[PDB]
Amino acid sequence: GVFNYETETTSVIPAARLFKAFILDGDNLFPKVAPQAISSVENIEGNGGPGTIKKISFPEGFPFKYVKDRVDEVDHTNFKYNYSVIEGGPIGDTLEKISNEIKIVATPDGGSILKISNKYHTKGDHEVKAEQVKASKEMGETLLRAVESYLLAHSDAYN
Repeated sequence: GVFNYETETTSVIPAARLFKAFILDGDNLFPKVAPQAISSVENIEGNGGPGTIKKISFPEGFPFKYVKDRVDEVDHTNFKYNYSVIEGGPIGDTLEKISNEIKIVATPDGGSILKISNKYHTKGDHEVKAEQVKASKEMGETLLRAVESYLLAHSDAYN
């Protein structure tokens, strides 16, 4: 029916600060920290709440130029942020709909832990290969990896 993948990551940066930048600055921080993944991100409708649509652009040399993204619901109190896409380059009506969920948690034992889950939906005639998911998993870590470097970049600032 549907494939469900879950990944776990840890970051010394606090979830409160990473949540605001990851959410409020997730559109700019995304490309700013990793411009090689998305050339630019635009918000079609919504202001970060549920039912918000955001357009994602991609640099030349990729499979699709841009992809449509939709947000399911974001909980500021639970620092939980999930989003799904209905229209994508390699995705049609439902050949490979992707729905990922993001959760941020703060912990004085090892900083804040991020939890990202990936879900693949296929009409049925087409199936998804596990290897294809592995490649997407690495990209997901590259997104949070560039964000962590952004927080450490402040140290390079004079003050």
